[PDB]
Formats: sequence, structure tokens, C-alpha cells
Amino acid sequence: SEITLGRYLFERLKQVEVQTIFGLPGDFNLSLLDNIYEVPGMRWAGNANELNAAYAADGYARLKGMSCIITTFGVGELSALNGIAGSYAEHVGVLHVVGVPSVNGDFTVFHRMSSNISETTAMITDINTAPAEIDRCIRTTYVSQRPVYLGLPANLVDLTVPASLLDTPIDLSLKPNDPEAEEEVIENVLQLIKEAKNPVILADACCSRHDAKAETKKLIDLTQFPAFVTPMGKGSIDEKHPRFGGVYVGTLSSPAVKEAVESADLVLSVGALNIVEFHSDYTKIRSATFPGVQMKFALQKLLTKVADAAKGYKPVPVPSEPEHNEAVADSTPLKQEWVWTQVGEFLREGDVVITETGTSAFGINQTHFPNNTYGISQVLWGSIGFTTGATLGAAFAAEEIDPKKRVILFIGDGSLQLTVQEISTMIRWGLKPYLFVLNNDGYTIERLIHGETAQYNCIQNWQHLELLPTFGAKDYEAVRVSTTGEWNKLTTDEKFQDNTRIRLIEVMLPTMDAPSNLVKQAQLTAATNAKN
Amino acid sequence: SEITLGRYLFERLKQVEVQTIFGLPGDFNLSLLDNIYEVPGMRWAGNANELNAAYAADGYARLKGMSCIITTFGVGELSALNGIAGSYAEHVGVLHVVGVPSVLHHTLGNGDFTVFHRMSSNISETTAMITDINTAPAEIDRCIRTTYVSQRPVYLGLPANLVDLTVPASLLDTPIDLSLKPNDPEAEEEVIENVLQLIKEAKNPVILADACCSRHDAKAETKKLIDLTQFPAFVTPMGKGSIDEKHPRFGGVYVGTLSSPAVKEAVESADLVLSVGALLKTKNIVEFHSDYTKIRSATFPGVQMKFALQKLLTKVADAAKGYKPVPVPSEPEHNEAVADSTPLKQEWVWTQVGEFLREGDVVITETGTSAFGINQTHFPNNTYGISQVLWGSIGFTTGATLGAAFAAEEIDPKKRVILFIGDGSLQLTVQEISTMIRWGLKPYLFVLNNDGYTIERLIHGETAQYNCIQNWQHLELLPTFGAKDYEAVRVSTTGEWNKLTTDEKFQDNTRIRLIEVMLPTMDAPSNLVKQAQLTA
Ligand SMILES: Cc1ncc(C[n+]2csc(CCOP(=O)(O)OP(=O)(O)O)c2C)c(N)n1
Ligand SMILES: Cc1ncc(C[n+]2csc(CCOP(=O)(O)OP(=O)(O)O)c2C)c(N)n1
Ligand SMILES: [Mg+2]
Ligand SMILES: [Mg+2]
Repeated sequence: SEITLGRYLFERLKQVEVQTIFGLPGDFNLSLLDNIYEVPGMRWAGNANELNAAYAADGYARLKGMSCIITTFGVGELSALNGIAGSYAEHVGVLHVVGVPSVNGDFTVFHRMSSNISETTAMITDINTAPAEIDRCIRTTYVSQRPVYLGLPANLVDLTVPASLLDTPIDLSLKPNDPEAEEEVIENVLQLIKEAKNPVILADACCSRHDAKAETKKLIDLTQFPAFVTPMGKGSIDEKHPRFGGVYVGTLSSPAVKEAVESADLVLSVGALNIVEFHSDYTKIRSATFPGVQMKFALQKLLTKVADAAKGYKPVPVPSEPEHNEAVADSTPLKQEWVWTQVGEFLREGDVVITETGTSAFGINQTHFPNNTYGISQVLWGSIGFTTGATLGAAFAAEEIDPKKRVILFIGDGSLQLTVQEISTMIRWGLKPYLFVLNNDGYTIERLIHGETAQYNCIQNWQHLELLPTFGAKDYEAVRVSTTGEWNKLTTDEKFQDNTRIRLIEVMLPTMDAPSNLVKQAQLTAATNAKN
Repeated sequence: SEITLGRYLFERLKQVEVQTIFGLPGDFNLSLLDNIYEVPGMRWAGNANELNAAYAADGYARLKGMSCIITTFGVGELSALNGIAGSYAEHVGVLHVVGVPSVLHHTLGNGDFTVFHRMSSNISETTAMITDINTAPAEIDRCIRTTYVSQRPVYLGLPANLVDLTVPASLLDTPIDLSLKPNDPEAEEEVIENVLQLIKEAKNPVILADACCSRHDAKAETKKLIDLTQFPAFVTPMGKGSIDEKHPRFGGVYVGTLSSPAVKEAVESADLVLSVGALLKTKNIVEFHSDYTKIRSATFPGVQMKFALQKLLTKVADAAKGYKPVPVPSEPEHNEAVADSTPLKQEWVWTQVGEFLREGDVVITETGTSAFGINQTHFPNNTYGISQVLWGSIGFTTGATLGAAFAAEEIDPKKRVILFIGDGSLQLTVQEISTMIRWGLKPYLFVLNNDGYTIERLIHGETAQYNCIQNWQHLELLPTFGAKDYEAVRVSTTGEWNKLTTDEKFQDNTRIRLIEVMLPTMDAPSNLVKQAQLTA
């Protein structure tokens, strides 16, 4: 019993819970894409461009575990590179499959360019090794949580392989740690906890996706050591935990936090990216690296002895934050510093919260999350326009995990323009995210760094409210809000709290308005001779 | 008396007739960017994304000789790269300047801060990473010359800590040398002698004007060769506009096996092909390239077409002395009149466009049905075609239109920029309409609404999902992007098309316009349709 190599790839992806395939059709992938619709429960998103398709891929993978984007030779694959690169930077497992031609010259140039931002690459040439090659690409995507480049010649896709190949699972397991090296780490780490009187735990972004979110809460529960998140790790620790201290942003952490960490005699850095760092692939203790000793197992073994070594530690108190705003008049103009606190009131368990590079990125580090809130903020790579695509991907994946689950984007009016057309494919699929667009008449974060009045921080002014209908939506909500009362009236409306249709909320804000600790930040950077 | 290195760059670009700077700000190009407003007659376009900026740089450079796009380290430059690659493939001169960090974010987490430089190196004529103030001016000059003269993208990395260090303003008083080194005499003479020999012995010579005809400054030469020989003269789809189509010896477009039967036969029956501005039946092909000439398998590298043609022209008439001119093919240039209710079909429309165009028009056509349809449209003289046939990146024309319009504005405001784009292609880059609106640019945007990717439907999966698109309201694009002064209309019929395109108000570029051209989903130019049906 015989299937196409095409069908084999999608059946493989299906087995790793990848239901939606991103990308755009072209000459060298059309035959491959047919196979999607021979595997039940699979779909082609039909993206509005390849850059957006890769951002969506990224989004999808963050929620689902990995993703797949298919493009065409040259024109397709090159359009996606900034997306791929961001996935590489932030450790998101995205399989990039390029349909290529049959098997200035140099048909390999694009393959070499993607090698730079890929964990591994394959150019399938051989119908007989192709199944193992696909399998190795998927494993590597999943386990390494980095993009993988798979070139698939258009003449091999509809060549057939034994269906019973699908009956051996792909091995998604980590290879264990060298016990001796691992025992060394544990030994040392345990010594450091025995000495220290005031350790903190720092959760970085890797908690969620590498499943050490569960190990991280147990370390907290067993130590009662205070626990903070980086902007990227925000959501990794449920924020209603007594020992949650808040978001460590370094120089920009609210004062309590800033010193709270800095005052610590031992830092246990988890998912990181007298200090101990647990990374997915290795760990480091003070200066000494320890390659191969993986956080999953390392941390597992640590939990079994952590109580013992922390016997004596007296739980240090932790930063509270002004959970709620004050009442003010209904006519009060919206300000960023009011909005990110108020956004707390609106979030629920199970929400996916996505914040664009800009004010939104800083803003959300001031918002209280309920438990089981999945944060997405691309603080390392920092490519504006990311979040539009990422919203689509996340909304697909959240659809397949749990329909209840709400997708909430905060995007600047600037950032929206780069990737605006991907709203289209949200609509075509009847996805129902909350698109909060921060209209501050341009690039306010840059206005905050250089050229308050420079023309390159000005943007063409769009009619946000008409985006949805223009892109062909027949069942939607678009609304503008400028005041406290307008915000409250919309967001405490129970109708509105139900992810019942795609919504665009245009949030009218001053041009120079910003979260207070971005504000001060540049009050500090513009008065200083510290420079680049 | 000193200027910043940043100012130096924009002053050098002004000297080479680059007035409009493409890109997006960020991170490490901000204080470079300020310098633009310090040079009179310069502007920052303010593109809606880096991909579209690159395509725009491409469009601009095609009209103005060369262009400049500025992006930011990592996020900016990787976004542009598909545009950069098309410019490299189609031999368009874009200088890509990337504001880079001083010599920890938008980083791949790895160590390699040169990684993006290396990726761009594969699609650049040359690169410079600038680190030394002392050679900074000369490096910039070399980058500019290289872009202009090789007509291919150049990568120029500009650390932030150098852009506001000063250099002597007097450096600008030495022009950048943009002339070609004269040919090798020995080589050029062997070329000439040979071409002349072939031309003597040819019974059915033909001239083929490919893509590099206009762009490498050879349109006049090519026309003088037609004039002095009277050989039949055909264009490639890429070359179209290279030869003014009112010339009696103009026989049409050679689209190989998708030609008209007369054109196919007229070209393939030739015993000598004089090909001009190729970027690469019978053996006797002479290729005149920018950089080299090729006669059969024989290559003469560094024998440039500009000068080599100029020499050929001084003897060619003697060689062609005993030529007897063959009558050339022509497409009927007019549709037979029909009822005003006749719904629009591609075959009718590509001929009709013919009745609309006028001298000085820039015609831009997107990959898909338009690129193929445009090949049956008769052009007026001095019509500049843009059709990215080799690289074939859909969406391109949305940026390229912006870029062309800027360049057109700067050359002659009366000049019309006319885009045929598919509904499909428009989605990839729709937003750059915003940038046109911003600058009060006034292209015609013909959007062919055939309800998806028709060229794909024709080749594979007629009704497949991946050939379907979300249906947009094309008439609301303009007001949604903030247009205050514009026109937007839908045409479904011949009468409707005639009504709009013969209208006094329509025929001057007094504002930006969107024409939604409603076409059946499986409708295409007959060449293409006699292909799907034939090679099912
Ligand atoms: C692809 C890309 N281009 C440019 C930048 C540089 N950049 C960083 S923030 C920003 C402006 C964001 O504007 P907006 O989204 O309107 O946010 P605001 O600060 O106004 O809320 C830009 C242009 C980037 N990070 N990525
Ligand atoms: C960047 C890029 N993506 C995808 C492709 C593959 N491709 C070529 S033509 C086409 C569809 C064109 O459809 P449309 O613009 O609506 O033109 P039509 O044929 O319908 O006139 C696609 C997807 C490509 N060449 N470049
Ligand atoms: Mg903004
Ligand atoms: Mg179409």
C-alpha cells in the first residue's frame, strides 16, 4: 500500500500535531500542496505573502510545538528569510519546505543563504532516503526548536513510498545526559543553594516551549525562592503565585523588582538566553560552561534534592504591584500608563497575549496576567510586523487546542502597515482575534529615541476601522476608543469578552505617550554620554 | 569645511540623480537618515515595508539609472533580500545601505554579527563593510560607481558610530567616474570583423532586442542598427519598449513558442540573430552584452556593447549592402467593434490598452496573466516597459510602481505610470499604495479581478484551494490608506472600459486611480490558453 512522498510529509506533520500549513503556492510546490488535502484534519492557510506566512509559522509553532511553511524556489523562500531568521533567533521550530526544480547558474545559492539561519538543511535527491530525510528534518525541528530547511524537488513529490513507514513514530525524545557530567552540575548547583541566603529564580522564554514550565513551578514550590520572568519569559510563571515577584527588565524593572533581583546572592536562571543558568542544550555555573547537560533532565534530578539543600532558607517577601488603577472621569483621555494596567482587568485564563515591538512591548511588562496566559513578545529579534502574522498562526493553533482560548494582539499603527494584509487570511478562515491597534500617529518608540519630529517617524494615516471590511469581512466588529469610559464600556461588555468574531479596536493615544519606564528610560538615555 | 559621512553619501547620490531614498528607519540608521533633509532635492519615501522598498528601489533605478534603499541591521535587510535578488537577477542597480551597530539584538543568539552581510554577498555585485573614516569616502564612491556601471545591487554597511564623523566637503568636487573603460582594441576588432563577416553571408538576418537594451543605454544604438541594416527587429518580453513599435521593421515580440505564428516563424527562420542586451534556431547567434560579446560559442570578455555597437554601426551598412528587406509580421492593432455590454475578456483588453497608451508612458506588468497579455499590446514610441519576467516575483510591481512614479515625477510630471497587476499579486505588497498616496503620486492601478491565481489555475489545480484568494474590496483600498484625492472604478464590459479610458479626465495623471478590471477566472491571453489545452 502506496502513498506519495508528498502525502508522507503531511502525514508525518499530522503525527506531530501540525494541522495548518503556511506559505504560498508556486511552480515547484503545486504538486506537493495537493497532498495536504489527502490527509484528514490538515489545511493550507493560503497566506497573503511569504514573510507573513513565516511569522504565522512562528506563531503557530509557539503554541503547537512546531510548524511548517512551504514556499517556492527563489521568490518564495527569499521573501520568508526575515521570518525564518527570527524563529532561529528565538528558538522556534519552523520546518521550511521549499519546492525546487527537477534534479548566473548556481541553483544552490538560496539553499546556502538559508543554511545561515537553519539548524540543519536537506536537499532531497533520492526517493529511497527521502522518508528518513523528512523524518530527520521534523525531529530536528521539534527537538532543537529551530528552523529546518527542506528542499523537495518537484519530480519526487508524487513518487510513492510504503505507507507502513508511517507506522514507526518519529523519535522526539532527548538523548539523556552523561550522568557523571550531570551529577557534577547537580552537585555544584546544590552546594550553591546550601551556602546562599537570598537566591532568586529567573524564568526566561524557554520555560513554556521546552516544557520546563512544569519543572519551573516545582522548583519554586519546593524552594519558595522568589521567582521573576524576563519579558520573553512572561507567562512562563503563573502570576497569582505568592512567590511571583514580577518582570525583570534590568535597568527598566519597577524599582522593587530592579533591586529585588540585584540584591540576590544566588540567581537560578531557567530557560536563560554567583549565577546558575539552565539552558536547553547545556548549563553554566558561574564562569564554567557544561555542554550537553540539558535542563530537562538536569532540572528533574535537581528537584529531588533542592528541598534538602535549601533547608534553612527563610522565604523573602516579594514585590506587590498596583493590581488596579484608580477610578477617573469617563471623559479622561487614554494614556499608555493607564491602559496596560487596565488590560489586566480584561485578560482571562487561557488567553494568548501578543505584543508588537514598540510601546506595546514595554507596556505589557506592566500588565498582571491571570494563570495559564500564553505570552508572545519577540523581544530578541524585534521585527515590527511580526505580530500580525504571529496572530494568525497563534489563532489557528489556539483553534485546534481549544476554541474558548482568545487571541489578543497589541500592535502599533506603524508595525501594522508592514504586515497588514495578513488580516485577510484571518478573515478567510473565520478566526476571531482581538486586534488592538495603538494609534499614536507614528513610530512613538523611535520618537522616544531620536527625531521626535523627524519625517521618518511619521507614517501615512490609515482608516483602521475600514481594514476589516476592505479585506472582505462580512461578520466583524471595528471600534475606536479615545477615553477611559469608552475603554471600560467596551471591555467590561460581556458581549465583547466572547471571541465571537474578529474585532479591531483602534486605541487613540497621544503621539509622545508611552509606558512610564520607557519614558524615564529615555529621560535617562537623552541626559547621558553613554552611547553606541 | 567638513560634512558628516552621512551627508557625504546623500550628496554623492544627488550627483548621480538619485533624489528619492527608499527604506525604513530603525535601530541603527536614524542619524544617517537626518542627513537627507540637509541636502536640498532629496526625500525619504517612508515605505510601508522593506520588501516593498526594495522593489521600489528596483522600479526607481530602472527609470533613473540607479537607486538607494536604506534598511536596518538584521530585521530590515533580510526583509529586503528578495527584492535585492530580483534586482541582481534582472541587472538593476540598487545600492543597499544597511545601518549596522558600532564597531546585541536583531542577533541570531549566535556570535556572527557578519551573518547578514554574508547572506547578501550571494546577491551583490560587491560589498563594503565600512569601518575606517579615512577610506569611507572612497569606499562609498566605489560602491556607487559599481552599482551604476555593473547595474547590479551593491551592499554597503554603515556603522552608526561613523555616520556623524566628518569628512572634507571638498571631496564632493571630484566627480564619481561613471564611464566605462574603453574596449580592448584587439578584442573589439576581432568582434567587429566577425560580426561584419556573418552579416555579409546572412540571407535572413534578424535583430533581437532583449532586456538590457534600454537599461545599459543602448536603445539609440539598437535603433541606429535597425535603420542602417533594415533587418527585421523583434523584442523579448523583457526587452519590450527597447524598440519603438511604430518602426516599419518592427515585427513584434518573440515569446518563443508562445509567439504569434508569423513572429515564431519569422525569428526561427533566421540564419543570423543579432541579439542586443541579452542576460542569457541555428548556431549563428551574436550576443551583445553589457560586459562581453559572444559570437556562436566564442566569448570576448570585456568587449562592451556600448562601444562595440558604436563601432559596428560605422561599417554595418556596407556589410548589409546586399540585403533585401523581408516584410515583417504585425498583429491587427484594433478590435472589431462589439456591443457595449460585451463582458471583458483578456484577449480584447490587451489589444484595447493599445488605444489608451501614449508616448512617454511607463507600462508595468505583473507576473501572471498580465505579463503575457501585455505582449500583444502595441506600444506607442518612447514607451518604457517593466516586466520582471526572469525573476518573476509576484508583488514586485506594487513597489516598482511606487519607485517608477517617484522617478517619473522627477524626470517629467506629465509622464504616466500604468500598472497591470493581478488581484492575487496585489495582496503580497498592497500596502505600498499607502506610500504613493503619501507623496501625491498619480499612477493608474489596473487590478485584474479574476478571483484568484489564474496563471496557476491554468498550469495545475484548476479549482484547487491554493489558487483561491480572499476577495477584497479593491475600490476601498485607496480611501482605507487615507487617500483624499483619487478615483476608483470597476469595469465589467467593453462599453464601460471604453467609457473610462476615452474620458478626458482619466487620460491625464491628475490623481491616483484604481481600475478594477473584472475578468472570468479561467480567462487568459490566447497564447497561454493554447498551452493549457495543448499541454494539459
Ligand atoms: C522590519 C523592521 N523594520 C524596522 C524596525 C525598527 N523599528 C523598531 S520600533 C519601530 C516603530 C514601531 O512603530 P509602532 O508599531 O507604530 O509602535 P509605537 O512605538 O508607535 O506604539 C521601528 C520602525 C524593526 N524593528 N523591524
Ligand atoms: C513571491 C512569489 N510568490 C509566489 C509565486 C508563484 N506565482 C506565480 S504567478 C502567481 C499567481 C498570480 O495571480 P494573479 O496576480 O492574481 O495573476 P492572474 O494570473 O490571476 O492574472 C503565483 C502565486 C512567485 N512567482 N513569486
Ligand atoms: Mg505607533
Ligand atoms: Mg488573479
